[PDB]
Amino acid sequence: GEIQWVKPNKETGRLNINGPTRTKLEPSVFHDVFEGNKEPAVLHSKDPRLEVDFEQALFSKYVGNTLYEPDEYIKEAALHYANQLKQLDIDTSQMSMEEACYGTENLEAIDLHTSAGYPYSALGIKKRDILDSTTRDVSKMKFYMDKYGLDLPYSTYVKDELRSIDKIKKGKSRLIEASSLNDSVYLRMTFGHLYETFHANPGTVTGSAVGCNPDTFWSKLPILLPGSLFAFDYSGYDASLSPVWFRALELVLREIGYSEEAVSLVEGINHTHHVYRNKTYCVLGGMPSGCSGTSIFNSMINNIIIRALLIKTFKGIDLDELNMVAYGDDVLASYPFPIDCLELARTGKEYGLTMTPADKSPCFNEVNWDNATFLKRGFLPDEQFPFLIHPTMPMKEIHESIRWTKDARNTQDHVRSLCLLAWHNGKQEYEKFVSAIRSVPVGKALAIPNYENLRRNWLELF
RNA sequence: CAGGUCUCUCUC
RNA sequence: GAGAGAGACC
Ligand SMILES: [Zn+2]
Repeated sequence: GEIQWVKPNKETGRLNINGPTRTKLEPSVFHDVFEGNKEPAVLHSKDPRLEVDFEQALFSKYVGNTLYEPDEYIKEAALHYANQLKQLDIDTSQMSMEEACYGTENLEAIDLHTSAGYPYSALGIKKRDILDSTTRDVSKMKFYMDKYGLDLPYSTYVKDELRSIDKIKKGKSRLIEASSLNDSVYLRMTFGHLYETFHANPGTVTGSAVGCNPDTFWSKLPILLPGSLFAFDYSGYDASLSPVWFRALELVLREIGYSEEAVSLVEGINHTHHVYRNKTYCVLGGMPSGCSGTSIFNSMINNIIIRALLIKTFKGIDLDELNMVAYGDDVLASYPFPIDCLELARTGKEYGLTMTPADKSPCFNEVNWDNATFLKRGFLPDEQFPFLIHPTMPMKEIHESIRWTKDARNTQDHVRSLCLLAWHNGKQEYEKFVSAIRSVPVGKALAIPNYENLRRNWLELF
């Protein structure tokens, strides 16, 4: 992805868009009970903690574009995936606006505590002023659909979150590109059924993990991905996507029966306009971080990518022997013979993709179930029932989260969440965590899940 | 101060 | 089943 141009808002007649500049995050009552290296991300250009120009680092992610049109490997890759999707019988028909706004069994309603985006978030209009969960009123939506229309600018803010320190000195905070409610609604109308199917079907048919439940999904992965594992990390996946991958996506959506009107919407996320503060810019390539279908579209593109890489990198690759699961840029995959990702990464490079060894390994080693991660969690066979697989969030990550809070009113829920994550690491580790929590006054005030009960509840999920 | 998923907590 | 919160992940 590449920034094409940057004009003042005056020249473009776009409204200014300013986000918060002070972090909501404060050290929690556990900040000095647990070790951690992470601090709230740099939000503002005159942060004492900085060591580079802020805005420079912000948009460094857009590393450029290599390919703009699918070659033969990508075309063949697109087709193999779309064929695999055909057995899902995705409803290519347009979802109703009442449904697209207020949700279904398999697609959550549009979030209403959240910004309506351009231009409403500059005209003091909330989504609570356009939508009513209780009415399912869609009439006022229709109206604004027509006033402001489609293909509105995204609204660029900086993400409020913990970051490792190098990323704080080096200023590489992340960006939130807020879609307009208009585009969200229309995108949900166009692909809502696709969202539904994907959510209802995490696994190796969609090749997506969106909608999985890691407590239970983790036991199926060694069966869904038989054979030899491979894995790797991207840098700036979303931003690094060149327009070819959206061309590629278009092929898949077409092959599974989408009308050319529908397919025509992909160009609208490949080529986007963004307002950040007092300026307007253009991005060609790159997945807009906050458009409808980000996770699903990134997951599909990843499925196109992994196939293209294999058959352009190796001889006699049988794509049918490929199993993979993706959640955005995160991938786990298997093949009947080992795959050397050093070679995939070299091919990746030609495609504008920067692929590094899995989990910040210095070099591409072998990936096995004993060191694989997916969604940050490991794989750990239960000691009693070796076929039940524990997802293992690393305690290190769990301690990074507990040392901060955005509202200490909600400490209870926060610590309870972390325990649901921590117990999988085993009894010993968990009781170490709990008693560290208890080691502090409000820690003795919290209701903490019993390890035995967590386990018992887990076993009963099966 | 985006898009989502999952899980939990609270209430009718 | 519906409203209200939170947390993690992508
Ligand atoms: Zn443009």
